[PDB]
Amino acid sequence: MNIGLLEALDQLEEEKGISKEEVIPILEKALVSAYRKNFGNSKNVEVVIDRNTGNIKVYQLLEVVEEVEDPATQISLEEAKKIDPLAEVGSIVKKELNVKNFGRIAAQTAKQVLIQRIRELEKEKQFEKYSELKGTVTTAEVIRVMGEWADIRIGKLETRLPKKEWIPGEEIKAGDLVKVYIIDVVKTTKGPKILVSRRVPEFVIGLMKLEIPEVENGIVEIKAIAREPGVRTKVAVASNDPNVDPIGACIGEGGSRIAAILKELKGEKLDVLKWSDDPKQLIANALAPATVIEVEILDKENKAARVLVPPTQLSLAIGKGGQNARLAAKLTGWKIDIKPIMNL
Repeated sequence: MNIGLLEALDQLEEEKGISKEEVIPILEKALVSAYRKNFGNSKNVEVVIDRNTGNIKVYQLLEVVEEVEDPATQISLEEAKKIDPLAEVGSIVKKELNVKNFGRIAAQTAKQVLIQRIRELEKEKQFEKYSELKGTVTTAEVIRVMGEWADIRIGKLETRLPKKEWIPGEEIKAGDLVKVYIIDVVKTTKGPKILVSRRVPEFVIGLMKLEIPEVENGIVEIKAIAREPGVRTKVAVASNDPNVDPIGACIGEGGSRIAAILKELKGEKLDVLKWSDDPKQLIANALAPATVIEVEILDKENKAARVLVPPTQLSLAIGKGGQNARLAAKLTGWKIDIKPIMNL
């Protein structure tokens, strides 16, 4: 490809919106560089791309002085006045330098520049797309794992998934494909950077949207959630469609859906329960497998209640380290106290 510089420039400013006035200058300076690292490094040269033809012009600069110390950089006022405009000591004087064999080189450095300009446009294009992924869950590939973070890959982009943000207790190794939640996408003065987490509660929601269509749809709504990453998540759902059972849509065909969810959560426990406008029933739904007999709303004001359960389900209702009641408490917003019936 000969010069053909104007060629691409016009095609680019129309194919990718990149202004040629932003490129010519960057290119002109790179050409001086190319001419130097290619031809001699003796002459102080300047390069100008003709805006009507794109033909590259190359001028040798010279200081018009009163001496002859360095012919290569200086010129008397008689050698100057002549060949060039009406100079004066301490002025500009550009001798054009007809010189072939540069056409080749110039083309290459032009290619480079155009590509670097494109990569920049592309970078601004990454931020556009990937911001649309904000608030969703997407699979990512773990490139490497270092102490406090793992470098993961999402599409053409790459970010860190800090260890502080992954499931407390989990292991992640290079080559792994882990799902992450996009908190936000930010424009960093070094490419767009996607903020991700597998610990945040929206992660569980994100997973549900994937494995469960009606949740992506809206046919099954997630009314409430409470998550203690690594240990347990309780999530309350409802169907905006009385034809679909919220729970059934979540458990899935032979339980393949919570199965996929649970696996992704490693050891984390997940409780899927029906939401209810009736606090007493909500609470009862939140105490998971324990069977509640009655909820005693001893404060319809400060949202506090007493729950009575069968003796043999007292510790089950409460849970290891009391995680069941605590999580049901966070999910409902009510303070709950569990008690065995008939026996103090």
